[PDB]
Amino acid sequence: MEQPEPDMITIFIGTWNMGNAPPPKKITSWFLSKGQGKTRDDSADYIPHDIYVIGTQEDPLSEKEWLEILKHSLQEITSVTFKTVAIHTLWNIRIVVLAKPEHENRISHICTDNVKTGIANTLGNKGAVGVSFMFNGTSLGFVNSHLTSGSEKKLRRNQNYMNILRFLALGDKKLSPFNITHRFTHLFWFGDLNYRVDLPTWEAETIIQKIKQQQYADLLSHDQLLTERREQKVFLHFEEEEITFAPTYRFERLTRDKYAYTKQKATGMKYNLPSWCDRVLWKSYPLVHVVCQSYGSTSDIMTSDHSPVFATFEAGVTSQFVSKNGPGTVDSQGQIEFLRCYATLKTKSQTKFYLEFHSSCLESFVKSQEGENEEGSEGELVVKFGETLPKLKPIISDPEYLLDQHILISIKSSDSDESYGEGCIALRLEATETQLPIYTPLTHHGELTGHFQGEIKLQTSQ
Ligand SMILES: *C(=N)c1nnc(-c2ccccc2)s1
Repeated sequence: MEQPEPDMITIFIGTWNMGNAPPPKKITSWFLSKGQGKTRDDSADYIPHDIYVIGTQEDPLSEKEWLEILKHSLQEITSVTFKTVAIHTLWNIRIVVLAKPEHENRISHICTDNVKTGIANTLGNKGAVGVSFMFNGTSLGFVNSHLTSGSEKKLRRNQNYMNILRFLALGDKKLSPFNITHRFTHLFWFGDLNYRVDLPTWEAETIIQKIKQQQYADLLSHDQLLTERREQKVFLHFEEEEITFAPTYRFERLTRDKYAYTKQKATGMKYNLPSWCDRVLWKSYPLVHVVCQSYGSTSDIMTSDHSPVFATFEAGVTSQFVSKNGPGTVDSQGQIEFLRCYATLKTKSQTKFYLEFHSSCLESFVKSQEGENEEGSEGELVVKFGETLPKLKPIISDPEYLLDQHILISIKSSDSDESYGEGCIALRLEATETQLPIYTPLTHHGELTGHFQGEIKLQTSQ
């Protein structure tokens, strides 16, 4: 007898800047999503999440010490002894992934990496750690970043973000044109992102009184991460749940009754106005199920100048599909065709371009012919592929497999073979054997570089 394979799992994400102090004896409220914000229902307390991903910053513990605390905490809550999937530490920045023991044979292709962000001076305590793995047919990635501190350094934080997403090496290395923002079905990025509430320092007491009233609107309108995202300066194409918990920084230790904001020698004579430093964001491939179930902060863990943050997700997953044909051959009953396709690029360059199509549903990636460059009406380069793109041959034709897949697209220069833009198309279509519009934005280094649009026609065995 075998259990069915899951269609959905739940994932816990935690981020906590520990302020170089040991944790208190009990930290279960964190893993229970209890405290302020969007919290988890009490009736779920004994129900284990499938995967727990724990990001720390300013973590003073050894890996062994922290693992023991984490496993004990989850055992107490759930009566389950979790398996360690991965642990990786850079300086005092750490990521731990734990999973239910039933998932040990569902998890494979485990990767870890780190990125150090500074230059000389600025190099040596900020950066990121990450973990990726496959869960059956679904790729999962997780990034814990500790970005540059200081209210006046939002630009440096955005630069840290770009370095991390360029240089963190996770997932399938065959996806060579793609950075981490395209390599995973579900990507979770969290940490002490260190974006601040940008209000005058003389408004400190006003801010605290707003917090005490649980009136966050006029504060969130000045949150640097929200404003930079709105201006497409950082975290393009990521999501974040609405914030309904108090700022998680900077507290006096051993209570939560007081924000410590005034400039001190220990802060480099900087103010630390109350801010949402500690965040969880995500990006999933188009038309995959992902729902945030909790996003909040604990109220009873007081050893640090930050409060822990939790977020939980229901995430769609797929099985490791086997047919009589693929893997190991094509299924001639399946095809993917593209009509009337063109890329619009922001480049000022005039080279020829071709496409690469990458997907787990193909034996290997497919390179197209060169498109035909035209100039658009408002200055743009338009690369026309017409009806010229190849017919893609998936390994499996069953619609229960193929409609759950995605095609990554890179548009590459013929001259340099470098990608000018990356994007993703879902095969979760409204119809098969029917021409339907497709669209993706194209990015490079996580910044918008163009668009790809056209029509698709998918043939399955039904
Ligand atoms: C990370 N260290 C990895 N290197 N290759 C990986 C991979 C291969 C196939 C499918 C997914 C991931 S993971």
